[PDB]
Amino acid sequence: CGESCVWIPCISAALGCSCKNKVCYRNGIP
Repeated sequence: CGESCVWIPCISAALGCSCKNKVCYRNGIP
């Protein structure tokens, strides 16, 4: 969906997708 969220959390990929394991993916898609 986006990318890592180590330093900061995501925005667009926060609601739809989700930040998990230093990645702002929808648990399957970048």
